[PDB]
Amino acid sequence: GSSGSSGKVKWTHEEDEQLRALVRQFGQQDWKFLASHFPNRTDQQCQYRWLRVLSGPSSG
Repeated sequence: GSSGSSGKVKWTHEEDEQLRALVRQFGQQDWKFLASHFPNRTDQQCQYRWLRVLSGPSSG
């Protein structure tokens, strides 16, 4: 990030957990694929929500 703040699409302990596991599952490296798991979500939203939420020692 840099300037601005705004994140669309909602996320619950479900997706987060899913994506979280999905990451370790094979590797976050392949988001385009991970997003596949989520027909409602996408690589961007995923990666984003990750690099936005699922990113750091303390989830904020």
